[PDB]
Amino acid sequence: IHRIRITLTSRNVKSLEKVCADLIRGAKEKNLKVKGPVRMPTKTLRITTRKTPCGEGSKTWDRFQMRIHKRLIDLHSPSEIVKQITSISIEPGVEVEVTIA
Amino acid sequence: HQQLYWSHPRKFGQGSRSCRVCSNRHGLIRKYGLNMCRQCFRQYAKDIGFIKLD
Amino acid sequence: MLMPKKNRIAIYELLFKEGVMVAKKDVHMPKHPELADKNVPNLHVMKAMQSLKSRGYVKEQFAWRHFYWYLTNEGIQYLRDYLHLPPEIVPATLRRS
Amino acid sequence: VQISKKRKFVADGIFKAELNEFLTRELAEDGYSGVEVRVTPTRTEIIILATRTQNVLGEKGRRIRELTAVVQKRFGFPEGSVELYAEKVATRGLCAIAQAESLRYKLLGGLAV
Amino acid sequence: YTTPKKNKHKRKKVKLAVLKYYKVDENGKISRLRRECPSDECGAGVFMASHFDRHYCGKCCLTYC
RNA sequence: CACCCGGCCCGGACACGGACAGGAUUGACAGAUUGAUAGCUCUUUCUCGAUUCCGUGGGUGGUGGUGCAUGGCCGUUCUUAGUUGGUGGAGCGAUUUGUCUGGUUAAUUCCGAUAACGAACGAGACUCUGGCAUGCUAACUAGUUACGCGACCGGUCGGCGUAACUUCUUAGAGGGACAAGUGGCGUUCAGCCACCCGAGAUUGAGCAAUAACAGGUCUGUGAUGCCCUUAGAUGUCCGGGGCUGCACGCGCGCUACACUGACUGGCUCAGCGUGUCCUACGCCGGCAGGCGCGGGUAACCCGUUGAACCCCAUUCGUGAUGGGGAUCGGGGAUUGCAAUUAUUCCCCAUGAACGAGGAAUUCCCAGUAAGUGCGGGUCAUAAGCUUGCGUUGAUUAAGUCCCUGCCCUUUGUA
Ligand SMILES: [Zn+2]
Ligand SMILES: [Zn+2]
Repeated sequence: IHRIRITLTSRNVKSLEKVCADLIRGAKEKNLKVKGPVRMPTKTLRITTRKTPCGEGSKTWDRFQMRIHKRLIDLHSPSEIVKQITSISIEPGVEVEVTIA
Repeated sequence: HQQLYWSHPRKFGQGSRSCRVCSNRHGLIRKYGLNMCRQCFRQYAKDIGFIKLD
Repeated sequence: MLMPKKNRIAIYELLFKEGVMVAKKDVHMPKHPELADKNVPNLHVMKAMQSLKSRGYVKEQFAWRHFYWYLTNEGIQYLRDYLHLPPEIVPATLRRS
Repeated sequence: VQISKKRKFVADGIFKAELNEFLTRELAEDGYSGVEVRVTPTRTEIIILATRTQNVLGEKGRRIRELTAVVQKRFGFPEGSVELYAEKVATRGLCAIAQAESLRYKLLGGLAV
Repeated sequence: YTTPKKNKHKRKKVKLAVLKYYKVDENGKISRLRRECPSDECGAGVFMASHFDRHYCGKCCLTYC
């Protein structure tokens, strides 16, 4: 029951905000002590490569960005309740990692 | 024989590495463990998750 | 090519047991990872599957750098006759419905 | 030991891309439109969207559990953690890939362009 | 090319080679003409060679003077 | 790694014939041989067991040829405002009108004319990024304020532990700017210039049509048609050497020619972003580095990223000089199997041209030019390159079609 934390990590913002909000309101209605979403610095993966395969042109470059948005929600609740509240909330395009102490 | 076929060491160097797609060993993107040719990455960038913003 | 019978039967019995085969397209690879302890080079697996394909017993496909092989009804027939098993036994691809 | 979030999200990207490339070269003839992969620590499901599913399943669902045995043998996740599902495409007309594949296989039929 | 031609080594064809290994007498004395290889796996299964000035085993590559 | 010299290997599927357990074939100790401990080959025998080996058909390989056979991306025409059907009108017709006299716009952008009326793509809209919120939701992987305890003189603390919070920090939602308000000018129309209130009254990008280059790439590909070779190979591998070879001519660049500057010491500030290889701390060495023991798969550790120009002292003194550091001699370390034609790195010594560059010619309008460092990509070793990020921070212009080109409209053309 002690200090389970839940790390929600995704590339989409909307889906991550929706699922995390659902976990929070799902926990709040049960009268459980919850520490709110801790938004960490957004990880931006940059790749800059030549457009051309051959290498004859005006030396143009692509700029490929990949965004990683990470949220932490913390609970002071029993593991039995934590298991089912973590079980019910599934979404394609979010990764959830639960840790205790 | 057995001790001269693939005898030369390839722990390091450009010859040791190769593209995961086309097995080419030139203009290779080995950042974030992509391990892929620059031509092949540009083809597979979209469905990997890499997007062009600015 | 010239390879010992042990390697040949090991490749054939794996192919018959599972019903499919995967190779990594590299002639220098020391041992096939699924056939570890048996001491079967990847080269042997590729050429064995090539030899069985050329006749027309196994269907091959090629993705990025991997060979893929599916055992057909002619292959099932050929293997049962070559490996000498009773018709009762069928591959894992032909067990369920 | 576990890999970084950055490498993990990249790895999932390559998994998606390579799986797609394999599925295209396999099920091009049966108008493979697209794939959807949902991952659960219990078992990860792969959902194939194709024009004619009756064909991609095979004789009494034989070919589907060849494709299952392939991805299991190759990628190295444990057996009983994947079930390749084949769902019907809602409308085959509004899929560029399906229409492109159809045009290719009717051109291979020896018809005028 | 400067060299005339490089020819592959062809194995000299010998007829019924295992008859030189044994010398059976009329009453039955089965004497081994070539010496036995004293290594583990070879023991009783491999008859070590007898060259002009040395012994040699083709399997384990064991040599004696 | 294609190229040059020399040497192993089949990784020549499948089929037909011959061979063939009375053994098709495989591998090899020793000595010779070879650059090689390569059974490659020669002498000499051993060793494996229908997996092969010889002939024909037929394959399979290629960084082999052809980009003027091709596909895909990509560059350019072409960064400007261009582009096309339907039905109606005008010509026998190619074709034209719509798509425009005139205003107006960055814009075929709008207003308004109107044999055209309805449309479609491009432009705009759009998406990402900068600039504002003492309002909102939150936070021992971010901080402040207060209080307690401590160290040193009410003060300094990035010395430690609790309580109010979110100003600073991260980042979701939502607000905010629209020529909206005022005054001129504008067929009082589209709109233009100035000014108040404001964080802002033009931020920087990404995406980009129709129609074409005989543009580049077969040396990105298991994208590919023909052709060339295919077992003394253009396959593949192993040893070397070459890609760097220098009487000369061009093209991007870096360091300079000094005193607004070098040198020596002191002081004090970043941002982007990367680490299964990034590194703190302790010890030994002048230094490159050597050992030992820790943290970090990362707002957690490196790290409060104590960066450089710059700032403040010292020495130098117009001298090819303590400017400049090329070229050359010795040593001492780190990669790596291997460093010579010196891979990088450190120390002492050597001390060339160069005194601001002829004809000519490039780039650029504000956080811009330029100076100045730092991170990413290459990366075992690794930046004089490019791709990003901050830092200090200007002069001149708000115009023109003179040069070089571009768009529309008239004409002229052999
Ligand atoms: Zn590639
Ligand atoms: Zn022996």
